[PDB]
Amino acid sequence: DIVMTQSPSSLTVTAGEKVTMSCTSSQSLFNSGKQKNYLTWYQQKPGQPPKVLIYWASTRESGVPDRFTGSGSGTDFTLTISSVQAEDLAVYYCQNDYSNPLTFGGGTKLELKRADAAPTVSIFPPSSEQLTSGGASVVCFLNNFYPKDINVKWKIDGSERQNGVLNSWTDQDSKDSTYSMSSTLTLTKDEYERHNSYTCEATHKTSTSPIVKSFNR
Amino acid sequence: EVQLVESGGDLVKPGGSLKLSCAASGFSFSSYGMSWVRQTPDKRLEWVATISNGGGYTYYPDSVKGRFTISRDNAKNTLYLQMSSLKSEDSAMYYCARRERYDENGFAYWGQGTLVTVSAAKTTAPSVYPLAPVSSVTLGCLVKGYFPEPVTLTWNSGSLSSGVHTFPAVLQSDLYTLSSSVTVTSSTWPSQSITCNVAHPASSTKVDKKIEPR
Repeated sequence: DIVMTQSPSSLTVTAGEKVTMSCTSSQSLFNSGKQKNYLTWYQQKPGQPPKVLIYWASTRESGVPDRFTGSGSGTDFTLTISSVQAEDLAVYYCQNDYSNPLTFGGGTKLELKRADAAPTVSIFPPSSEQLTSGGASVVCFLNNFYPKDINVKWKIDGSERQNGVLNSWTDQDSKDSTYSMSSTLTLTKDEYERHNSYTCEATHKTSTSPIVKSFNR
Repeated sequence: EVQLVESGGDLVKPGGSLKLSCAASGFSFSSYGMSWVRQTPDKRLEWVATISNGGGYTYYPDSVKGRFTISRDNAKNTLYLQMSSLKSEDSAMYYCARRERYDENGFAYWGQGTLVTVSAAKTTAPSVYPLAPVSSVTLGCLVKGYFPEPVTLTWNSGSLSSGVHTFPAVLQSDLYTLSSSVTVTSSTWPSQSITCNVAHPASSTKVDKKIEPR
């Protein structure tokens, strides 16, 4: 199978900057008879299907702004954006369209640079309605932070709990370029009832000291 | 407009079968090769099958060969993917796409996709829980233990969209959990009601959950 490897997996970009993304195939995609490389670039914006952007390595599809340029041949191809715009935030995929099996690279995701922002953390004890299912979820929202790297620990009565935690992260917010995260701690009603203090704490580079939100029953 | 529309996605047990279809309009269907491509839960793209414009030649990667069959009905402008021996690994959003002429090929004019969930878990309605806190306040809503995807969640029937975060569902013990937060100014809640509107089509469940103080 021709393996397609893209570089980098994700790239932080400032608007107005030139960005180059690479795509390497394990075998040449060049067809000598037809004097073309059969490499296609796709752009997938959030929530929508991928759209063909560039084919035969350097020919743009209709409607693609010409700030996008595809280059290369043989095994190394590059997609360049001369001055990246906010509307260009997407995942870009290259594809071997030369030999079956047709294969895709893993994608390069673009994220916009903004100033660091500390999370607003909110903690929520189990709703009474939930207590009836025999279960108890404690939820911590860590909202509107930047950079994306963040670590969340739950403590019950000062002791760390790793089990029963479910985290989910949003993609970069198109309104303010920030990230958000939800961390849910599920326990049985039984164990919830025998502890008094629930702590959600986060490490993020906006702080030397952990951001902590706690409630005591 | 050239347009492709996928249909047929559903929850199916492993080892089961499912036939997907793709309705093509706005171009001469028999002049083009067609493909199916799927996007797995971790967002990787995988080519699934290609068929020539006449239907004579079909190609498949080894993962699917022998289990999936692509066929087309050129008089009814319809492409099909018959899937059998389904595996958990085949869960994905499936898309059909046109192979372009003038030797451009590729995969183009992808539809919106149809969702296939291969799983042994049964359809389970969500339990929706209000998250109230004991300039602004953050309220939330926890939608726990549903299957399969999707659920729809809005705040105040869509009137509230700024200050909202809905986190992607994650699968815990073969059931999904999703949550959403909304941040409003303290003058808004609790005088004005904030309601979390959840819909889970597969269990035919609709809940408008008011976030009360007490």
